[PDB]
Amino acid sequence: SPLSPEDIMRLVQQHEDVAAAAESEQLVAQFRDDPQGLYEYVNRAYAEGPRRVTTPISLLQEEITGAVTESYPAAVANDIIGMGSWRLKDDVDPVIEFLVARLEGCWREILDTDLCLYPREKWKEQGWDLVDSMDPHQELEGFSYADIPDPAKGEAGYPRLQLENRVYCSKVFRKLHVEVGLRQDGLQVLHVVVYPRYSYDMPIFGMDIVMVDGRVTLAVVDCCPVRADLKLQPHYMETMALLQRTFLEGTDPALRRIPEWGSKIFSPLALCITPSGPEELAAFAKYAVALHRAYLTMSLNAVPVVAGPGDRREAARLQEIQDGQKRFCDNQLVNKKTRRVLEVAMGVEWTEAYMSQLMFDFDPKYEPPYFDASFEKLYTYFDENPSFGEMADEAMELERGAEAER
Amino acid sequence: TTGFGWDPDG
Amino acid sequence: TSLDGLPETQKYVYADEWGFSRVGADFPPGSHPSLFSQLLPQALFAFDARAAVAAVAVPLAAMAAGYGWLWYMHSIAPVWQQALCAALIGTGYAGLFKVAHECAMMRFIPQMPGLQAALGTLLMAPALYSLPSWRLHHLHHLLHTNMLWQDVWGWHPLTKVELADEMVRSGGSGGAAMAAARLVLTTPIKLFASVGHWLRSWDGLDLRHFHPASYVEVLSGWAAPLAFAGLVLPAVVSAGGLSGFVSCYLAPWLVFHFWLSVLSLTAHTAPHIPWRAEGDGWDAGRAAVAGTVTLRLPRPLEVLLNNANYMLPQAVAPGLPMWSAPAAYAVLAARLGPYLTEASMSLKLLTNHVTRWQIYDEEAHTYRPMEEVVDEIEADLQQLAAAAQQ
Ligand SMILES: CC(C)CCC[C@@H](C)[C@H]1CC[C@H]2[C@@H]3CC=C4C[C@@H](OC(=O)CCC(=O)O)CC[C@]4(C)[C@H]3CC[C@]12C
Repeated sequence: SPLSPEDIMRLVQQHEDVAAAAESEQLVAQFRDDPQGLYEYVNRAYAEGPRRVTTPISLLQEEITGAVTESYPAAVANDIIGMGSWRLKDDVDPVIEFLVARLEGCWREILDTDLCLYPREKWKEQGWDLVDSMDPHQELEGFSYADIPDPAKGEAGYPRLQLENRVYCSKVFRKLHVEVGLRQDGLQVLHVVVYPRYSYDMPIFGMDIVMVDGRVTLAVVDCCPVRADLKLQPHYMETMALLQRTFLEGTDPALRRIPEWGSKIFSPLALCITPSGPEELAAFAKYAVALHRAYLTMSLNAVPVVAGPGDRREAARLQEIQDGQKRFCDNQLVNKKTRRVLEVAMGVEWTEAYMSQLMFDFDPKYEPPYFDASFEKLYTYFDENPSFGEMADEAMELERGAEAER
Repeated sequence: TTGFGWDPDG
Repeated sequence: TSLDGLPETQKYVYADEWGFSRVGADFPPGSHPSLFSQLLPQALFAFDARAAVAAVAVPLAAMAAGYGWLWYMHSIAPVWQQALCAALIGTGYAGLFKVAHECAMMRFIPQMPGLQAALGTLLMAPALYSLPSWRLHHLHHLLHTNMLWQDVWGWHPLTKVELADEMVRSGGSGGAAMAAARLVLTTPIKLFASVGHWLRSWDGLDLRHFHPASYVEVLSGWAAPLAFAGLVLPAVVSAGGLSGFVSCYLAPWLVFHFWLSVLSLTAHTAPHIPWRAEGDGWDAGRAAVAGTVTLRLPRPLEVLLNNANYMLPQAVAPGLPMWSAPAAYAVLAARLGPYLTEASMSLKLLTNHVTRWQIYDEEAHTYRPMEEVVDEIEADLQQLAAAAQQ
């Protein structure tokens, strides 16, 4: 009838695994009901229309002269901005334009209470936010993309390569980095990578597009593990599979090949494709968009992994997080396609520095800070729910008792 | 009045 | 876990030497004292009116009978009749005070939170106790149960290195502090040490110890006690004179404080229970179930004090009502029998608490007599002085 010191440990395991399963189910429960809305949110926002702002000042202005003030949901807003003020637009392919606009709009709409910009002395003071191969020493103050014409064939500097980066920090994420590069021969790339902070146990997000004369030659998207076992959490795998069923249906499964450098980082559900026609490209685009949005909405509810003194389990977990992040970091710079693209034009002495400080830098002792601006949520709130100052109440009771005379 | 963009719905 | 796994024969002879009815088995780390709440049937958390009204009106009737008996012969009674009435009234008030301590943790009548908070405040008032400070201190106890340097709202034991530090800090055992410690932990006044706990409430009467969004509630909590000792305590004296005060108030007060102090002291002190500092081997479920004791009462006293000795059935289930505390224990022995610890009312147990178990040593991880400990740390002073002559 009584129990033994071994089944009570069985009981604690029962309870804790049940709780883990419960939270993992709660994560996916929201996506499960309608997955098509992970891509179709913009069209719905457009359908519902403009909203009429009703603050006391807005109503007063509207009743004095004539003016109606309108607002829009953040999805419609990030579709009017587009590839807004990138300096290298107008030479970027329309597919890369679509993808960059969507990704950065997601970052701006979902993480808008902690999204800082990465510390400027790391990347933006050296001048790595806009890089030209005809002006590596930056003596044209960063207008080389306009002052210098394109070299002709066989001339010194052919083929010309130019890069544009953007880097952000946040609460959960220690680096959200997007980068677009163009070469003169007709090659365009796009490289996105989202890194969580060392104290969190989440997988890294990554996306690459590489297209040649308007034809996508390589498109890879991966929510890549961080553990030594290379298996994600139940919600990550469940979401990737549900999304592949929703968007990649009717598509060649034998196309998601594993490259020689892939299985060392690839989650079993990672995608690597060389699209054939418009259908493959449209399906892949919708799928990558929905996957990125899901990854962010899942991070929205994350809790740090804290190692209390006396608990070694969490210390080992944090060590594992460090190993996985660094493994991915030095395993990505051996994607020597883009690295040789860079080193054939910019040299090697500049490339080592730029790559080791920005591209896939790893510094467990260094994660930047962030700026918590959630109090603004209060101000905006109290602009649609104002309270007036103890004298308007007498007057309003007067008005109510007066009009109700009828 | 034209799009000139690219969307996966043609 | 101090005298853990070894043949049960020596643990039984230890239990007979100490008056204990049992000594616990081995408990492994990594558990939560809320685990074993999954065992109890889903009817042990039930609500019913008759049991609660009995639990509140029976010790009330005891107190009322005692007062009526006294006021019948107000001051012409002899000494031991007075002692009998004082003991009876103090026991009735200990029962009413356990009802109070129930409604303080919100598990008496969760149907009416306001009425039950008012009841707890009203019933705590005559003993000069503030409901919210009591609730804070009791949760702070539950969280640090049997932890060293951390649970000061329980029976924090006095250790060895600190007593040597005070020995050097006073320049011998002849200062006021050492004499006070000796006289308080050696004579039966220890059985009333809960009085000191009552002086450690009113945390300097200082709101700087609390959370600002709670100020207006803490002050009202200090109001019902003060108001009492500002309104009723005069009236009594006015209508009874000094003696008439030492009779109808002070003696039931000392009775209730005796009951409180002995309940706690015997519930969480024993030689087979170590006091570890966390980081140096502490655990929640271990120091909860393994480092505890449950005491036995006669069923008259158990219906009077309102199950005042069952502290574990409501430490595994903080939301377990009061009329179900024995029944739940019936289940627990069915499951964790070997690890439980039990004891009974015996003047031998109290005498060993008074004379034998006085100072806690962390080396042997057990309690020792104070005169032997004091002579031996005087001997260690001789040792360090011998190392200091050169
Ligand atoms: C006189 C009797 C019959 C009626 C009830 C009186 C109580 C309400 C009094 C008597 C003893 C008082 C306590 C005596 C000592 C102190 C310490 C004192 O605070 C300090 O000394 C601050 C801390 C410090 O000095 O280190 C004031 C609060 C308190 C708990 C007092 C609170 C009010 C108490 C409990």
